[PDB]
Amino acid sequence: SRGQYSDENDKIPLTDRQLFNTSYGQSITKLDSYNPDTHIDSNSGKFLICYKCNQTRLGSWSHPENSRLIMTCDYCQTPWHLDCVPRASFKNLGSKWKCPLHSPTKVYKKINYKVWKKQRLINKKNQLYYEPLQKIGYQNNGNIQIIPDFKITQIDENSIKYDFFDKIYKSKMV
Amino acid sequence: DFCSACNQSGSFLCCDTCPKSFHFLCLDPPIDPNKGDWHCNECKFKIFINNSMATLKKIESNFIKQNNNVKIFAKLLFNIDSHNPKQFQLPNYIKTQIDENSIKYDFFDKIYKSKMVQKRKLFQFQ
Amino acid sequence: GGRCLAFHGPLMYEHYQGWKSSWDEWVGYDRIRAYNEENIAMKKRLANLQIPIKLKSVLVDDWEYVTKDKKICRLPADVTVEMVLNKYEHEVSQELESPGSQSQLSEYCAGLKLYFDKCLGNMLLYRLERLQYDELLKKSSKDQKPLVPIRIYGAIHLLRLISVLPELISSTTMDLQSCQLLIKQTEDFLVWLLMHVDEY
Repeated sequence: SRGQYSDENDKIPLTDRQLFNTSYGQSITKLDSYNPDTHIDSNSGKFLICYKCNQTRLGSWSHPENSRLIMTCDYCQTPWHLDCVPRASFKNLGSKWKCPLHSPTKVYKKINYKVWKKQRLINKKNQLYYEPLQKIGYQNNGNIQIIPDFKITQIDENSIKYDFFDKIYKSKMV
Repeated sequence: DFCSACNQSGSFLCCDTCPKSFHFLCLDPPIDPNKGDWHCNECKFKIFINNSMATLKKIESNFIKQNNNVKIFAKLLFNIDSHNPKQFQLPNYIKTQIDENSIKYDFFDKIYKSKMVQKRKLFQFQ
Repeated sequence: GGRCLAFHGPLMYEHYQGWKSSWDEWVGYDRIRAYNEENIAMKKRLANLQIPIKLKSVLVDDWEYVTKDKKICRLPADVTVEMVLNKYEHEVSQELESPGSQSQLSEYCAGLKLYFDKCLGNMLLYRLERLQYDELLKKSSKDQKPLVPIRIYGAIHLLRLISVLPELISSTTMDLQSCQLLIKQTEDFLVWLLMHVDEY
């Protein structure tokens, strides 16, 4: 709005309808009142199964305390309970709620240190250049994608498993 | 006249498309002359790809979906006909389904050989 | 994600955009973008590298020797590369290779076999050696069987083959660390053949 950086990490701002005059029970919060609509997705009408514990934990209206809060991931739409991952409430204002299962933007490997703030993706023009040649010992330092200048490779599950086993078979001696 | 694949003169041999001089007793393709027509491999890929079809599109891009047991060098296998052969020389300085099962079996065998080399190293360490 | 991702001509996809609901189709065929078919054909035409110096004497000795003898006089040669390639998985892979996967040796051996299966006719062919290969293909065509060179060719030309691969390695668009790994296992090969002088 004022000219700040806004990638896909940051969530869109909520409108005034969902934030001020969103009735009382709703109050832009599912921690209050029974909210069974958060456990049902409108895409298929099925039940949102959490990743850690395989229960939706909707509960019952006679026992509202047995209900467990769930949330939808903003990238892969993966359901997650609020008690499994350490988190108190929902994520509505600020960045998009990134579940702790994707690639982090910045990691730390103390040995001074390396940051590796990702590559934040390149559009589908000629700048995006692909070259799958080698599967073992590429040392491509990440920024990969899975298939069935900024150099990227068409890596698969087999190559990842091969270099993982190679590295932990060289590293188990130390 | 001459021979680009022989570095000599020899006899004279001509081609209908892209006429070049080569040895009559030694054909440019690996097929032995011991014919009705002769077509060179550079003449072949030219009349096949280099004329008007799939110039921008890489033919070798989808060549990996059916080829097995070679991964390190694959770009040089595509242009095996784009370069004419030559005689011996030396510089003076020196003077996927079945494929999925196949790679799964290869990884299984490599895991077992890793177990054997682990046994070998803990035997030789002690 | 993004703002332009469509298998057909893009219409700021994030279904045929800008059209009614009675035009959708979700059948499966080949997909090509082509930048909206060159922007509907410009709007209907505007509205109409070398080996190390360790054992380099072998090619010096064999360069003069192949002028009149060609290192072989028996067509059913008793020396085959199959056993010496099989012995790599039992002798050097179990000792020199770091504990893990032996893919970098076995897969390379299979690729070398595949390259040797069709490398004839284009390279490593002296003139009388070309005549010998011609007579081998002539005598092998009497039973309409494919020419398999694993039983009629020796391993002496394998050294010359690993001598002549690196300049055609860089002839194509290739990353440099792949060539570094290539020269690394070439160094491993010459390390293995440094003391095994009888077979070569």
